[PDB]
Parts: sequence; C-alpha cells; structure tokens
Amino acid sequence: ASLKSIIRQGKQTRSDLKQLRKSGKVPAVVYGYGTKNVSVKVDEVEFIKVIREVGRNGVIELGVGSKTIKVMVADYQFDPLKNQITHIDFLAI
Amino acid sequence: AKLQITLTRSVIGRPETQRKTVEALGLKKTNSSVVVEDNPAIRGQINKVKHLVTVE
Amino acid sequence: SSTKNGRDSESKRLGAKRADGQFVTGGSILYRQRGTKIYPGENVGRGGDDTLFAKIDGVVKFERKGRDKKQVSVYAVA
Amino acid sequence: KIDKNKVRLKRHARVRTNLSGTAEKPRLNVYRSNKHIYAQIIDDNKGVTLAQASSKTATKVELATKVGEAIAKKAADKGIKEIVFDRGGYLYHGRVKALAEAARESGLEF
Amino acid sequence: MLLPKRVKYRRQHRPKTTGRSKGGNYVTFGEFGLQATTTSWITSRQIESARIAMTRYMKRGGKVWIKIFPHTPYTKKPLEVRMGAGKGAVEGWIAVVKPGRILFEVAGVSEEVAREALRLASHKLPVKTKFVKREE
RNA sequence: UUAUUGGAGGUAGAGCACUGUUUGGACGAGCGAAUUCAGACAAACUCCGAAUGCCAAUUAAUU
RNA sequence: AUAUGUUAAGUGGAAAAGGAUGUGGCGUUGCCACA
RNA sequence: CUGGGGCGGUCGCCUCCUAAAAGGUAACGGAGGCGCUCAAAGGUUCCCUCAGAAUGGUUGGAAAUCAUUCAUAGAGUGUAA
RNA sequence: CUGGUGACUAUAGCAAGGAGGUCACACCUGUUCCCAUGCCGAACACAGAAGUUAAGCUCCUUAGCGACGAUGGUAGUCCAACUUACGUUCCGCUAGAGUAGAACGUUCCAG
Repeated sequence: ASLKSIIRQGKQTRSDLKQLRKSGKVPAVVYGYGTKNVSVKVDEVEFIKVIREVGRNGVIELGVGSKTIKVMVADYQFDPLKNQITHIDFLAI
Repeated sequence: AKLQITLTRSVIGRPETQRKTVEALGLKKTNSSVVVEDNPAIRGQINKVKHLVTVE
Repeated sequence: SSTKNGRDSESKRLGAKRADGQFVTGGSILYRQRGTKIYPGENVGRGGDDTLFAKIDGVVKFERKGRDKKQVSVYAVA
Repeated sequence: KIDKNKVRLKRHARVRTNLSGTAEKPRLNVYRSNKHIYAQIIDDNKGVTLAQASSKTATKVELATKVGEAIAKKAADKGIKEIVFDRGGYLYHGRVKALAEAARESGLEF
Repeated sequence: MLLPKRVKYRRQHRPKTTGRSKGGNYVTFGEFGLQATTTSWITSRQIESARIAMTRYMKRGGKVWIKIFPHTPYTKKPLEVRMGAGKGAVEGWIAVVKPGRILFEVAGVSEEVAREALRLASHKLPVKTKFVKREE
C-alpha cells in the first residue's frame, strides 16, 4: 500500500515521458519542507488502490530518497479521453 | 583539425537558407570532405544541416 | 448584387527606424507612431507628428519608464 | 479634511519636469511652512546638496528675506553664477517672493 | 431555437475546426454526462431535436443541462449564382465541438435509465459520443 | 552563414480584468446579463504571452 | 534470407453513420457455479 | 475594370480588420468617414479634476439644479475609426 | 529615529488593532495690511493668544483584498522522417499551486 517510488536524474526527454506513461508509471514531484522539489516516479495501479483506502484528503507514507515522508496529494492532472492521470503533486507536511 | 565533415545528401530540393550553410563550411561537390577545428561557431553550423552532412 | 466595401487607405510605414546600440547622427529619426507609445528620453526630442528624433550623436538605447511604459535615450560615445 | 502638504507635492511634480536640469542648474529649492521657511541648493544629475541655510519676526517675512542674503553668500563662497528658481509648488508671492528678490540683488542672477 | 438576440457583426470568418477543446471537459452541473470523440459543427436545429428526444424518455424525472451554444453564424449564397459579387447571407448558427467537450448533462435519474436517454440523444448528433460520469 | 549579447513588434496558445455574447443557482436592487457563487464564446475582445522571423554590435570562427 | 507474433478476407490490391458470441493482447470484478 | 459580354455597381483621399507579434502584401473580401469648421476651438503664464451608484431636500426614482460618500477613468477631447 | 530633497516593475500600495507631542511638521485665533472667491478669509495669503494630539503625519503588529512568484507536467512550435496525423529533437506559454512580501534608500539639516 505504501508508495514504493524511484528517482529519475537529469532532464527526461519528451520521448521517455511518453514511454513512462505506457509502461504503467506516473511522474510526480514532492515540494514540501526541505525536500527541494525532488522529482519522483510512481506506479499507476498502486496509486488508485491506496487512495481508495485512506481517501482524497489523507496522508501517505511515501518512500522517497530511501526514507519515509508523510505527504498528501495536492492536485493532479487528468486526461478525460483515456480515463487516467498524468501527473501528481505531493505537498509534504 | 579534429572534425571531418563529408556531404552525403544533395542540396537539390532544399531551402536556400540551408544552401548557404553548406557553402559556409566548404562543401562544394557531393561526397566532399573538409577538416576544421571544433568550436561553438562551427558546431552550430553542422547542427543546422545535420540531415545533410555526417561528422566523424 | 453590388457591394459597398472595397476601399482602404495607403499604408503609413511606422515603427522603429534604428536598432538598439546603433550609432546615429544629430537629426536621425528613431520612431514613427500615432500617439505616444515610446516617450522621449534624454537627448531625444519630440516632433509635431509625435516623431522621435535624436538631437546629438551617440548610441541609442531603449529603457523603461515606470510600469507599463518605456522610453528611448541617446548617450555620447566614450 | 484637506491636507495642504500632501496636495502640495502633487504640484511640485508638475513643475519639476520643465526646470530641473533641462532648463538650468543648480536648482534652488524652497520649502515653506507655517512656522519657518527653508532653502537649499541641489544638483540634479549628481544628486547632492551644495549649500543649506534657513530661517530656523513678522510671522517669517523679514526672516524669509534673511534667507535670501544668507544663501547668496553661501552661493558666492564656492562660486556659482547662473541659477534656476524652483517655486516648490507655492505661488510666487509674499514670503517666497521676498526670498528671491533678496538673493537676486546680492550678485546672484537668475 | 437557440440563437443570440444580437451580434456585433452578422458575417464572420469560419472557426478553425482543428485541434482540441479548451474547456468543458468535465461534468460539473449534473451527474451523468456525454462526451465527444469527433470534431464537427452542431447546428442549433440539431440541439432541439436531441433535447426533445432526451427529455421525453424522462417524463418528469430530472433536469437536463445544455453545455454548448450556437454563437457563430454561417452564410450561404442564393441558388444559381456565379462566384464573387460579395458575400452571402446568414442561414443559421453553429458551435464548435472538439474531442473532449461535454455536450449534454443529465441529473435526477438512475444509472440504468441515464444510458438509454443519452443514447437516443447521440443518434441525433453527427459526432461520436461516450457515456461518462463525475470524476472522483 | 553560425556562436554570444541587446532591443523593437502582440500571431499561436490561453484567459474573462475591458466591450459584446451566454447556461444553471443564491439573493429584493430589476429576482442567473446593475450586485453574488460556479461554467462557457469571439478576425475587428485582451490583466497575459511563445516558437520563428527582423534590425543591430563593428563582439568571434568558417567562407 | 534469419528470428518472433498477427490476419482467412484474396484483406492487401476502393467508401461512412450504424450492427455483431470473428479472432488476439493487457486489465477490472462477484458466484467459486453456470448446466 | 468585370469569374464571357450587355444591365447594376465602382474609379481620388482617410481609419480599423483580413495581414501569418518588424515593414510591406491581393479579391465585385468584411465595416465607417472626407471635398470642411475655429478670431479663440491658436500662443503663453497661473489655478482646478471626472461619468455613474447611494441617505435625505422644495420630491419629476434621493441623477432637471443643491449637499455628503465611494469612484485608475466606466466621463471628456469641434467631426469617422 | 526628527525633518528637507532625489533615484528605484505596489517584495514601496489598500485595509484594520495599538503608542505617540506644544522645540519640528500640523490642528487652530483674527482680516489691519500684501493678494484672493464668475457667491463663501472654507481653499489661495498676511497676521498670530491659548488649547488638542481627536484627526493628518510618524512608528510598532497582523497575510482580509491587491502586487511578486520558481520546480514539475501540459498546450503551442523551428528543423527533420512517416505522411495528412502520427514518431523524433530544440525552444517552452497562460492558468494553477509551494513560497516572497507590512520596502530599499544616495546627499545635505536640527537633537
């Protein structure tokens, strides 16, 4: 249930983002307190499952940088044509 | 003295803007080669005609 | 089935006549306009047609006059 | 109520365009009040003050004239001949008019 | 018959018709909506035809919300005329629908009867539709 | 012709702060278009705004 | 020619709204029976 | 001149859009104006600040005048933009 | 800090709760005089007792409204292949959101 996340370095090209949205992953950014806008990656099907448990306004025990941080979902972009998300924001508390 | 540019594709059917870039590199005929030293000015030129020349 | 449109006036070439950082003479025109899009800075006059001309020699530079306004000046060389 | 000082600065900007530096320099500034009258000589481009002398009887009319001779001598020590007069927003009559006529006679042409 | 009461200019340039929709991509008023997956022009006459066929299936159940409106007018020259000699004359009022814009919205009914109502309204329009709901 | 720097100019896109158009609520001002909360439209709407192109420097290589 | 899948229409080697247990690939989910 | 000619329309000048953020750019493409006025409606030095909405007042809505308060111009600028 | 006078995209403004004082800026008394209202010494400008810091001014505190705003993703797009709607690469908005933010300040005066 906990968001097992990995990191991506450098500047990701436009092709690799399209290849990321097809393998089943979703990009995200954690811009809380001291995280310094660390860009992070996350699975798609494991995100819809956890938010159903805790809720839209619940905290998440996200693992970024090989450490636990308590974050919530601030806002996300949604493509209505293909009924799936494209981006997540994480505001750490 | 470290970069060699040769001309593979022809300049027929190309915009006149791209024909002046090949003339500014010293490539008159097809399959012609030149030797130039790399620098910001010469690197941006072959980046404009990348689809017409190849660099070794 | 005739019409009533079709008439227009001759184009009046307006806009900038000198670039930024260019050397100008003491009577060159810097800008044609209708109204005041650019205000006259130092060493730059204003004609009876809202034309902007330079009074002295030197380089021409476009600046900003407060918020949502701008001006153009002329400074002597060296 | 109406503030006389805050509406005075609005009129100072309308006159500060035509004379400051563009017409002549240095600029003689006048600052009046209900108790004392002040004066100082300023440079436009450099942004520095050269001389300073002020009043601080007859509710500051003869003392307004007194500043005219005091500034004129302070304007003759360092040495300046051509000057431009800045009204400061007030009408050129009375106290401020006496301050100008005093400096004009003391070898300080406007 | 939807048409503005007044416009500034009777004759306007035709819209672009290419690209993607700006807004109206989600359901805000009602519960069950109707998306679009193809671009075309929706005449005002095609709106009243789909609105009557939709609200009739729901005798007095709920409310319907029309989310588009025919702002742009189109012209057409008379019959048997050569080219030129001016422009035509206003003949109707159209809208611009691009893939993603909700066309109609229905609330106050059940999920099983909302599909049948929005199905009869989709056969009156010249575009392809998709039954959507409110987002989580 | 490229590299670097500077500037003039409101198209694409977007937006509703202006003019015009427009859907459903709240609320006495006549009670969605004189105020209020949401959602939309524009060659002759604009609080905003690219990519390119253009004028320059007498700034560096290649020709 | 080599490796690995798809397609039965002669598709390739002419056309849309709409209709359908044609056949693959990845998922969702309730009964663990439908006959 | 002319989406063949005749008939109808149009012919010079000014402003905006079409025009693709320099300038320029067509069609019997989409909208308006001009063939003058001013003796102060020119020059100069001083001094002022709007249209609207709202509580009353001789009461026509509290905006035919008169007062207070809000008011980045929603007014004005001889005449189109 | 008390004033005078400049230069700087409201990170300078609006809006509120508090502390201020007769040396300095003001509030205030009067029309003899210099000058003044298409009527009014209210504002312009002379002459100046006492009294109040109530208001302007100056200062502290607060993020209610305005103004400044990255990172990421999206839209659009130069060039280049397929080709007419999809790949690749470069540049890169608007909106929105985490934050800035209750100013800086050169030179001359009186404590």
